[PDB]
Amino acid sequence: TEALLARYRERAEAEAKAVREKAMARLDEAVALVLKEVLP
Amino acid sequence: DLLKKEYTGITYISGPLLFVENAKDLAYGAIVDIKDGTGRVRGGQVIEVSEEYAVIQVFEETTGLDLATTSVSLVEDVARLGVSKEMLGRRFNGIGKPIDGLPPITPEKRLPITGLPLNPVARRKPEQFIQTGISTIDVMNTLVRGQKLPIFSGSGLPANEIAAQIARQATVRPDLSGEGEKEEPFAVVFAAMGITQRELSYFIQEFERTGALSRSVLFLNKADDPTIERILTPRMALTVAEYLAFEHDYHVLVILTDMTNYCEALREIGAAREEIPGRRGYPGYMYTDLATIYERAGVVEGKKGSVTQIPILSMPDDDRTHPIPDLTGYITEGQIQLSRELHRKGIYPPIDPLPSLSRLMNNGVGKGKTREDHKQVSDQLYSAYANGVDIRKLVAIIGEDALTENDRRYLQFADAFERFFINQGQQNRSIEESLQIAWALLSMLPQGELKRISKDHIGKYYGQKLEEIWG
Amino acid sequence: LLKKEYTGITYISGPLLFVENAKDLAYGAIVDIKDGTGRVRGGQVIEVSEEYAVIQVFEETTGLDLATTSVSLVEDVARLGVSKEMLGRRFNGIGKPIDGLPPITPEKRLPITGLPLNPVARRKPEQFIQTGISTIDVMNTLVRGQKLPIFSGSGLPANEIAAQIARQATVRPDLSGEGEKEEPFAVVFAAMGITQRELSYFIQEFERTGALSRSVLFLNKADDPTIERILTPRMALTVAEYLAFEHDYHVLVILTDMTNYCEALREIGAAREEIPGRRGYPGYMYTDLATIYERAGVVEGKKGSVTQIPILSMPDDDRTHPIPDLTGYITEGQIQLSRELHRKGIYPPIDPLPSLSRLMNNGVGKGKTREDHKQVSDQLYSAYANGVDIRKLVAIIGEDALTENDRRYLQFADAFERFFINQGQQNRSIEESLQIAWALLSMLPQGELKRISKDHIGKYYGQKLEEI
Amino acid sequence: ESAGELLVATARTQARGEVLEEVRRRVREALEALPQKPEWPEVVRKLALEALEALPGAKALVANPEDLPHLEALARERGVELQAEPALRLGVRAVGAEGKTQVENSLLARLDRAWDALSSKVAQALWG
Amino acid sequence: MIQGVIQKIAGPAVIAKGMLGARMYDICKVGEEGLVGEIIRLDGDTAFVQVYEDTSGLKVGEPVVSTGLPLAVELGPGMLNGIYDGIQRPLERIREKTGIYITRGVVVHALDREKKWAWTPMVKPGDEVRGGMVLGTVPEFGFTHKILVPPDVRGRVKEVKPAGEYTVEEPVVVLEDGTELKMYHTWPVRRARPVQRKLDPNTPFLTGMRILDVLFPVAMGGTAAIPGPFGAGKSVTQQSLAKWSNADVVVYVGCGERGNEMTDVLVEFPELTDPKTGGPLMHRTVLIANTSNMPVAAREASIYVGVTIAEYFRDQGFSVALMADSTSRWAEALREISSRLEEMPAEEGYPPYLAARLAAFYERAGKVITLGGEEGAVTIVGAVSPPGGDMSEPVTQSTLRIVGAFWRLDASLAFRRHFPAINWNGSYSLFTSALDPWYRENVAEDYPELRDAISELLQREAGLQEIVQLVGPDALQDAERLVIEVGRIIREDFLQQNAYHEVDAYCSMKKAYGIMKMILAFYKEAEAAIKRGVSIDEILQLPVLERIGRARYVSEEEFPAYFEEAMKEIQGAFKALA
Amino acid sequence: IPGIRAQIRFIQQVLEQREREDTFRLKRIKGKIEAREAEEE
Ligand SMILES: Nc1ncnc2c1ncn2[C@@H]1O[C@H](COP(=O)(O)OP(=O)(O)OP(=O)(O)O)[C@@H](O)[C@H]1O
Ligand SMILES: [Mg+2]
Repeated sequence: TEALLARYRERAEAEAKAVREKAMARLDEAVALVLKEVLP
Repeated sequence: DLLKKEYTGITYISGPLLFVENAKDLAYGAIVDIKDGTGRVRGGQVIEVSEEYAVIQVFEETTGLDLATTSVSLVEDVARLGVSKEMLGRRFNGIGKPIDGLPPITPEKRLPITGLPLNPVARRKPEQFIQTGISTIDVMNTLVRGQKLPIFSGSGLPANEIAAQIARQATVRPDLSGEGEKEEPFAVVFAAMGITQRELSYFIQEFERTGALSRSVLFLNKADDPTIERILTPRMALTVAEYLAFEHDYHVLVILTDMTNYCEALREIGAAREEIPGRRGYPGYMYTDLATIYERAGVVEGKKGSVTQIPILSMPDDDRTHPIPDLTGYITEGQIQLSRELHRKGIYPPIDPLPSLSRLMNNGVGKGKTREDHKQVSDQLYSAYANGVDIRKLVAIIGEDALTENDRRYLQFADAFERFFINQGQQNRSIEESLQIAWALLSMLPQGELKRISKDHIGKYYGQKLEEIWG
Repeated sequence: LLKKEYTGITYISGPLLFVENAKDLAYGAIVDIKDGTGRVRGGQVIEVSEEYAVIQVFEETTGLDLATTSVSLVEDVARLGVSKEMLGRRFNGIGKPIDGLPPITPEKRLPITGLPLNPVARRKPEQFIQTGISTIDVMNTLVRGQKLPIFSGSGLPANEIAAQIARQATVRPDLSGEGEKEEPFAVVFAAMGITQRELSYFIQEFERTGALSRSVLFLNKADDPTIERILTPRMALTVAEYLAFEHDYHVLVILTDMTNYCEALREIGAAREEIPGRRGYPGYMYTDLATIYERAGVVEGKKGSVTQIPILSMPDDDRTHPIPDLTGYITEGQIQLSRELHRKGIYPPIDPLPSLSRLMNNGVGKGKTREDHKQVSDQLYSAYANGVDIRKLVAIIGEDALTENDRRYLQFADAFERFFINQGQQNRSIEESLQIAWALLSMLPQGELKRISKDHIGKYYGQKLEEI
Repeated sequence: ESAGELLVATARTQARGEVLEEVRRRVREALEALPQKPEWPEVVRKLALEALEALPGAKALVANPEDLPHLEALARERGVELQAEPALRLGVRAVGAEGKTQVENSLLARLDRAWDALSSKVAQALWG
Repeated sequence: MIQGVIQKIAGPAVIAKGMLGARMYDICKVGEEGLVGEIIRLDGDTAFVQVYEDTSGLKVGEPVVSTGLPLAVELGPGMLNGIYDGIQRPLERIREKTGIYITRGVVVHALDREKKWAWTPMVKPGDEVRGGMVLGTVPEFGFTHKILVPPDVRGRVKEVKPAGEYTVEEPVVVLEDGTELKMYHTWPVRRARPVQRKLDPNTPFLTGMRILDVLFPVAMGGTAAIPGPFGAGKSVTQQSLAKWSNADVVVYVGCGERGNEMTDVLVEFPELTDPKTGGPLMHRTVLIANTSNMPVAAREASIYVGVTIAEYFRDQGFSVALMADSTSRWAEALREISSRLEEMPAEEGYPPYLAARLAAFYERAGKVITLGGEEGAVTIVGAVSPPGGDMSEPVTQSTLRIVGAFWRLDASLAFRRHFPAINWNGSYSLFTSALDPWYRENVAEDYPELRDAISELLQREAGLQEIVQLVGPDALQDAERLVIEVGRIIREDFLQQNAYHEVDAYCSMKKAYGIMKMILAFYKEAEAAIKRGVSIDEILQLPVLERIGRARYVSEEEFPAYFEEAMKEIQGAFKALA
Repeated sequence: IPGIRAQIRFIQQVLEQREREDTFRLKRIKGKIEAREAEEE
C-alpha cells in the first residue's frame, strides 16, 4: 500500500531536517576551520 | 600541489595522441586537463616524458582542439581515485565521475588506480566454495571465493544472463563447511567497457529487480562513450573492490562485461604509438596489462574480505585461439566457455563443460566442504560425456545401426546430460540437487564402467533413476 | 605553345623520380621525360609538394640520370582525341594507330578518367541486346546499359565467346513493337595482356565478317608497358561514351582478361608502396574497377547506350578470389563458364544455374522480345535445376530406382545440355532460341510446367525436336 | 522493498552534498572579500613569491591592475617585468621565458584544487 | 578566418601550411575552386586535410580557407522526396545546374531557399523555450513537419511571426536575447543528437518479409546487420524494407554502391503507394547517394549525414528506418584515409578505431523519449559486404558485437534462386523474447508457440538431412520422411518470398500466422495418418498440398477466407483416408 | 577430399596475409629509424 511510502517519505524528510539542523549547529565553525587550514 | 601550471605549446594532435613540448615537469603517468579555446576541459594521461615533449593520451574526442588556444594543466602526478564506503549504491562513468546526479563523494583515501602487486607471502589460499546454482559450474567447474573465473562468450550468446544469474544466486554454504553460519551478501562491483544500451538496460533492470543496486558500485563506459576511457575503468573498479574487501571485510564480486572492448582500446593506443604488435595487431604488452587487472583478486592472510572476478569476453569468431581469450586463459584460473551448438538446441545456460575449467576447484570440494563424492562424480561425468561425444562422431560416419549396446547407452547419456544437467533455465539448484541429478544420470551406465568413482561411493549413491526426480 | 623544362632531378629509384622546383606541376599531370640520348618517355605526377614532385614513369628508368634528364608538362589532365572516323581502326591502348593507317583528326579532346554519371541523369536499362547465344539471350538476357561479366577459367574459350558475341551482337529493333528505324550499333573491343596469338585471332575474326567496319579495337599486348594496360579500358570507355552520348550509338564494349588488368594494377600499386589488400591487390582495387564499370548505362534524354561485357578468368576456378569477388560486387550479374560442359565438348559452356542477369526482368516481354520470355526462362531454370538435383540423386539409389518423373527430368537435362547450350557457331535468333526452348520443354508433361501461364503453354507447346 | 532504503540513502547523500556546497559557497564569498582586508598586500606578496619560485626563469609576472602597485618593488628586486591584466582578479600570474609556460595563483584555483583533499576534513568536522 | 596554402597533395589528402589556429574536424575549402574537406591532423603550422572531392588538377600554393565550423547538415523542411550526395548537396539541383555529369565544386544549399512554407505558430510571446520543443508546424508532403528548437538553445520568446507563407531563412521566432529561430538549423554530423531518455524496444519493426519478421525479428528501435556475398539479395532486401516497412520515414544511404540502384529507386518509388498514409512512396524517403565511382572519402560523410537526418526525424516524433547500403565501403574509405595518414594498421589494413566508429554509428539507434517529450525511434539495418563471403573479417565481426539481429545471407541459397536466401541456421535475433507480448496481443495468443514449433521442425529437418544424404532418402524411416517433406514445404512455401511478385512482395503478420498454422495442421494430421498406416506417397499426392503452395500468392484481403477454406479442407481430406 | 583441400587453401591464404602484414610493418619501422638517422641523426 501507499501508507508505507508515505511513512518513508515522512521519515526521510525528518532525517533531512535533522541533518540540516545539525549542520547549522557548526557550519560557521567548519568554514573558519577550513579557511585557517587552506592559509599557510 | 596548490598552484596551477599551464602548458601552452602543443605541437601535435593526431588520433588519440597529443604532444606538448616544454612540459619537462610532468611526471610519467600524470593526469592532465586539456583546455581548448571554448573552455571545455578534457582529460588525458602522460605516457611518455622527455626534455623535448610529452606524449599525452586523451580520454575524449579531439574535435575543436587547436594548436594556438589549447593548453595542458596538471591534476596529479599519479592517477588516484577518491574512495569511500559510501560509494555503494552509486553509479559512476568510465573515469569514475558520478552520472546519477548525486553530489561527488567525499573520499576517505585517495588510492592509485594502478595499485600494487599483492605479496605472495600475504596471499591466502582460496578455499571457500561458492554455490552459483548452476550445475555445470557447481559440480564440474566449481567456483571458490577468491578466484578469477571468466566467461568465454560469442557474438549472440547469453553470457550477460549467466552473469546476472550468478550474481543473483551466489552464496556460500556455511552449513556444509562447518564454519560460522552467517548470511552476509556479496558486494558487486560492475565495470562496463563499451556496453550497448540493450545490455546495460538488461543488467540495470535485473539488478533493480533483485534489490542489489544498494550494495553495488557501477562504472559504466557505454558504446557511444570515448574509447580511450576504457583503459581506466577496470582499474578504477578494482581499486574500489580491493578497498572494500581488504579494508572493510566485504566479499566483493566484480563483473567486467566486455574485455574484448578493453583490448581494442589498448590496440588503438598501441598502434598510435608504433608498438611492436603480437598476434593480430594487439600490443606485445597485452599479457602484462591483462595480468595487472586479473591478478587483483584473491584472499589475504589475516583478513575476512575477498575479491572474486567474473570477467566476460566475446571470442571474435568463436575462436579460442584468438589473442584475447588465449592470454586471458593463460592468466585466469579457468573459464566457463559457452557453446553456440547448445544455444541453437535451446539449452540454457549453454555451457560446454569440456572446454571449461576451474583450477581452484580441488580446494573447495570434498569431505567437510561440499560432499565426499563430489570430485569423483565430476571426473566420471567428464569421462562419460567425452565418450558420448566421440560416439556421436563415430555415428556421423558409420550410422546408428552398427552401434553396440554400450555405445548406445553412452549416446543416451550424452543426450540426457545435455537435456537435464546442462539445461536448467532460471533455477537455483543446490549442490545436493546437482549431485542427485548427476547420479541419476550416471545410473544410466553399468556399475563397472564407473572407474573413476570409488566403490563405497558407488554403493552409497548408485542406482536411483531419473524418474524419481521428474515424473 | 612555349614549353617549360625542369632539370632539378634529385632522386631516381624504381619507377619514381623526384623533381625539385616543380611547384607548377599539377597533381595528376602528364609529363615527358627526355634523357641525354634524346629519347622522350612519359610519366605522371603522383604526389606534389613544395620540396619536390614525385613522377611515376610509364616505362623502365634505364638510361636516366640526374645531370641531363629534363621533365616537361604535356597536359594537366590525360585527354584523348576522339572522332567518328575511329570506326574501322585499331589502336594500341594509348590511342596510337597500329593498323598502318594515318592517324585520325580529332573533333574533341576528352579527359579519359571521365566524370561520374549523376544518378538523377540515368534511366533504367529497359531494352535487350540479341547476343545470338541462346543461354544468354533467354536465361541471362543482356539489357542495353547493363554491365554483365563473363567468368571464365584457365582453359575455357573466353576469347571465342567474346569474338562470337561481337560478331553476332545486334539490337533487333523490329521486335520493339513500334517498328522503329534501324539504330546505329558499334563495338569497342578492349584487349589487355593479349598475346600475339590471340591478337592475330581477334584481327582475323573481325576482318572475316566485316564487323571491324563498325568497331574500334584497342589492343594491348603482354610485352607492352604496364601502365598502357591501365589506360586501355579508360580509352575504350571514353570512345564509347563519346559515340553513345554525342552520336546516338549503341556501343557494346567487350573488355577481355580483366585479370591481367588487376595484375597490372597490383604491380603499379606495389611500386607505389601502398598497403596491400586480400592477396597483395591494392586496397583501392574495388574503387578502381568501379571507375571503369560504372561508365556503362543509359541517360535520360539520349538515344544511345553503353553496354559492357567484362571477361575474367578466375584463378584456381576460385569464385572467392578478389578479382571475381570485387567484380561481382560492382556488376549487374554474371555469366559463368563450367569445366564440366567443356569436358563434355559443349560450346559455349555456359552453366545456367550459377549465372544470373540482375536487369533481365525489365528487358523482356511485351514490346521487348515476346510475352513468353520470362516464364519460359524461369521454367527452364526450374527444370534444369531439378534435373541436376535428380542427377546427383542417382549417385545413391541408381537408375533402376528412379521414377517416371525422374526419368523425364534427367532426359530433359541431357537434351537441354545437348541442344540449348551446345550451339557451336550458330547465330540463333531470339525466336529460334525460344522455339528450341519450347521444344525441349515439351518433353515434360503439360501439367508439370507450373511456371508458364496456360495461355502460353497452349500457344507454343507440342512442337517436337524435328528441327536438327 | 528496497525502495525506502534507496530513497533514504539518496536523501542523506543529497543533504550532505547541500551542506558541503553551502560551506564551499561561503568560503568562496569570503575569499572574494579578502582584498578589502588590510592584510591583502601580504597575501599578494606571498602568492607572487610562490609563483616566481614555482616558475624558474620566469619572464614576466601578470597581476590585477589595482594589485601591481603592491608589487612594484617585488618585481624590480626579482628582475621580472609586470603587466596589467584586468581579467585576473585576487590572484597573480607568471609567464615563463619561453612564453609557452605560465603559472596561476588565483585564490579560486587554490580553492578548487585543494577542495577534494579538504573534503574529508570538512566532513569529519561537520559530522565527526 | 584562418587562411593557408597547399603544401603537399597525395591522393585525397592535402597538407596545408600556415593554418595555425585551425581546429580538428573543422571544414575547410581546398584549392581555388573551394573543394570541401575536413581537418584530421594538426602538426606545427600544418593541417592535414581530407577532401570530399576529386583532387586532380590541384597545384601547390593554392589557397586553403578554414570555415571554423565542423561538418554539419541543414535540418528543415525540404529533405523528403529528395536525393542528396555524401555532404548533403541536392543532386537534382546539381544536374539542372551542370548536366548529366558530376563536376566538383558545386555550391548548393541543401534546403531550397525560394520555396514558401505554410507556417502555423504554437508558441506565444513570453513562453520559455528549451532545446527540442516544437515552435510550430508546416505541411510537407502529408506529414505535419514540426519546427524544432536547436538542441543547445534555451531562452524566452519575444516575437512570433503570424500564420502565413515563409521561406526557410525567415526568422519565425526571436528570443528575448536576440537569437533568431528559423525553419531550419545546422548540426554536426559526428555528434549524436541529445534525447531525454532511452527505452526498451517492445514493438516490432515490420519488414514485410516472413523469414525476418518471424524467425529473426527486430524491434522498432533495434539494430540489424545483413552480411552476405555478392548476388545474395542485400540490396533487394533493403529495397523491400524501404517499400513495405512500417516506418514513418525511411532514410536510404547508398555508400559506395551502384548508381543504377538509386536510379531505380527514383524512377520507381514515385509511382508506389505509402503503406500507411497512402501517398507516393518517395514522400517518405530520403536518399543519400555516394556511388562507387564518386569520391571515396564522401562515403563517411554519407553515413553520418544519413544518421543525423534520421535522428532529426526521430526528434520530430516519427519512427525512422535507416538503411546503410554498404558499411564495408565506409570501412574501405577509412582504410584509404589511414593509408594517407601513415597510421599503423590493425587486421587487414583497417585502422584500429574501425570498431569504435561502427559502434558509435550503431548506438544512435534506439527508441527514445525526445527532448520535446514525444516518442521516437531509429532502426538501423546495416549491410556488410565481406570479401569472398568470409565472415571472420573485421567489419562483420565488429558489427556482430553491437547489433541485436544477424540476418546471414548465403551464397548457396542464392545460387539455387531461393530468396530471400537467409541462412536460418546461422542467423539470430535478440528481440524474440521482448516482442512476445506484442505478438500475443496483436496476432494471436499462440503465435510464439507455433513459431517455436516451426523452428523446431526446421532444426529436425536440418538434422535429418545429413543422414538422408549419407544413407539415401528412401532408406530412412517414415516419420522422418514426413519431417523432411514438411521442412521442404516450410522452405519453399513459407520461407521463400518473391520480392517482385505483386502480392508475394508483402506479407502481413496474420498471413504468416495463417500459413504457419496450415503447415502445422498438415503435419499433425500426416503424423496421425502414418501411425494409422497411411503410406508416404499417398500423403504427398494429396491435392491440399497444392493449396498450401499458393497461399502466399493470395491477396491480403482475400486471405482469411482462403485460410478458413484450407483449414477445413486439410481435415476433410485427411479424414476420409482412414 | 575437396573439402579438406578448400580448408587447406583457406588456412594457407590467411597465413600468407599475416606474413604480408608483418612485412609491411617491418618496412614501416625500418623506414622510421632510417628517416630518424637521416633527418635528426
Ligand atoms: N527476394 C528476392 N526475390 C527475387 N529475386 C531476388 C531476391 N533477392 C535477390 N534477388 C535476385 O538477386 C539479384 C541480386 O540481389 P541484390 O542486388 O540484392 O544483391 P546484393 O546481395 O545486394 O549484392 P551486391 O553486393 O552485389 O550488391 C537481384 O537482382 C534479384 O535478381
Ligand atoms: Mg547490393
